[PDB]
Amino acid sequence: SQKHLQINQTFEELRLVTQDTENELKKLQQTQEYFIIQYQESLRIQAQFAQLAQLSPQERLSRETALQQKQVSLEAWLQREAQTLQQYRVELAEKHQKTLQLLRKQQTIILDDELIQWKRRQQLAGNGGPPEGSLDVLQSWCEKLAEIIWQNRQQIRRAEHLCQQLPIPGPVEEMLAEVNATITDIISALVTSTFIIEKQPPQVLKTQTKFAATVRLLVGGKLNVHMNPPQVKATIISEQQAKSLLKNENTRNECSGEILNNCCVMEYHQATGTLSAHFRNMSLKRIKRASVTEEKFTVLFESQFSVGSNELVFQVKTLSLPVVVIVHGSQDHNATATVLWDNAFAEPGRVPFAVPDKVLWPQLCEALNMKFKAEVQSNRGLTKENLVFLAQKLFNNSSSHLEDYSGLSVSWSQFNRENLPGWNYTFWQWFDGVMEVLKKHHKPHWNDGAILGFVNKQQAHDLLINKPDGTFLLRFSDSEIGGITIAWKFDSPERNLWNLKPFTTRDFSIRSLADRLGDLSYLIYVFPDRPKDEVFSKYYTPVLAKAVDGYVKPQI
Repeated sequence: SQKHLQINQTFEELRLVTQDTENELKKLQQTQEYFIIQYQESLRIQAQFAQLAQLSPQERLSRETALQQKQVSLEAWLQREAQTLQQYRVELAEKHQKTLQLLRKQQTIILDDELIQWKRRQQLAGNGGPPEGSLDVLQSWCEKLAEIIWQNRQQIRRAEHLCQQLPIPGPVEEMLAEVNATITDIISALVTSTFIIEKQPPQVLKTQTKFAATVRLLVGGKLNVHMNPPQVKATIISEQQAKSLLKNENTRNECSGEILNNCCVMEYHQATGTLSAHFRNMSLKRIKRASVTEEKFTVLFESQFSVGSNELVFQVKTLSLPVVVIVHGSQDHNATATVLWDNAFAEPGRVPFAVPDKVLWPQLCEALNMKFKAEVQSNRGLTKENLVFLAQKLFNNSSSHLEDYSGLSVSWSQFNRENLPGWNYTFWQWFDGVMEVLKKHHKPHWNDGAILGFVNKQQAHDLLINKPDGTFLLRFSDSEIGGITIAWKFDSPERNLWNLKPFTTRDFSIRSLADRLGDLSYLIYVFPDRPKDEVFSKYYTPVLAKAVDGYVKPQI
């Protein structure tokens, strides 16, 4: 990538300029150390002048004349060397300022762009999107960031020790203070921003259920944090508790529940360079409340460690993605809508768990399609026709062009609070019910194209009207949540177009969809013309004989 080629090129130039100032600070220390030896030679002349002055002025003229000439020329050398020493100091501080300003630009490319890109990619992965990918390139860049910032911090601290050994008043003191303020900002932003969650806890979290999380410190190895790995503490915080924690109005260490097995020491893995805390056996013992399915929480991960020096301790805190705590698993369906809306429509740099009330229809389409393919585990997602059917259902409109629904808005209540115009359910309750019946039993049938699904009673009437007798299609029931209805054509004296009574998961548990279809002889061709046995025969149950009937070896 061109962006990735630029980041690596900038690290190579930051590596060079850190060595340029390293070689200059060694020269500066040598110039100062040599200057100090010559200043003591200046003191030796005065000691020799007083030792000669006590004696008579006979042969004293010869010795005290050459000494005067020596003293005068040494004092001129010292006066020019002091200017050189000040010049080198200003030039070193100028180079340090130049490398730290380039460093700030590189730190902002990786921490405010590339890391945000990854965190967002991980947030959508909670909704069924593409995997966020490994933290390997981000760790190899943060290690280089820690390597360069620490080298420059050590160089400026050696430079200050030279200044305290031989102080020269001037602009250097303000430059050194300005450079010191810059490295503490770069060190805090790097440290506080690289304590991240690699593996998020389940966003629909049930009480008394084991769960896992993984927290990584990207600058672990390169800042000697792994010398004595810190203890990380998982604590469940509410939405209001997270607003105050981030707006510094935390006051006391607040919490809204108990997490069993919440203390974990970080583990350094050699031949990877990763410092991570794997919480594998966490469990939510209790939860504090004040609907349940709309109530958001977060897993707060706190740690405290000293970087390099003993007197440089950071208190890191990272918030997990919003978590909805359910108590009976029946609430899993309504909680999923809160998580889906949050993951999909969260704005960057937001106040804890602030989502938009209204969203545009194509935005909701992207989220629904993403979740759908992930639940039914199929590459066959929602086609342009499937999306039009959902818009027709949601907005109560008869338009068959997706472009017409582009500028329409869907509020959160229109999605999962208000029931559909003439129904006892919400749009999400219907869509999620379709995903629930497809995922529970019909994952292969959906992938095979056997279930048309997103077609209404009148649309299916007009698809089959002029087809041969026995043509049928599987459709989603409008009256029964999570129901599949067969629509078939068969010329008869009363009606020619029919709709069979819907089946739900309970029915499918007693007899599979294929077994049910195989019994009905008036179902001959699956729409538009594929013979029934070609589509479903692989799924028919072979009648196995029993041992109680008297069969020693398995028989069909």
